[PDB]
Amino acid sequence: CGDKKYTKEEVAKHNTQNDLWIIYDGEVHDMTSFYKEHPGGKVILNKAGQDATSVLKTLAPHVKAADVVMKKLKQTCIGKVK
Ligand code: HEM
Repeated sequence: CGDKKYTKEEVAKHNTQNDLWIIYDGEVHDMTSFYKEHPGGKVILNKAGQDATSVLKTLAPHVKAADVVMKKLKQTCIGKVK
């Protein structure tokens, strides 16, 4: 994830398909490039700029494809929440 720190407020500003961040386990992830390939479609924006930990750990599809979900998270961490 690195050393960059972000406040929840700043992360919230990245809530669009061309500027999409999400928080996972206190980590800030830039998912902008993933928008188009998200198997769930546009609904990924429902948590854009917000915490998606529970969703990513418990939603049926996310569990079935946990390998893909974690791989994508591990390619997108830009910092942590402070
Ligand atoms: C780490 C990357 C991902 C993020 C941040 C993400 C995020 C989300 C969010 C925020 C939602 C909407 C939740 C709600 O409103 O209740 C969602 C739905 C969904 N996601 Fe993902 N997702 C990711 C990866 C994946 C992968 C790899 C799959 C493939 C199996 C997937 C399949 C789905 C499906 C099937 C839905 C439901 C769509 C619907 O209800 O119409 N997601 N995802």
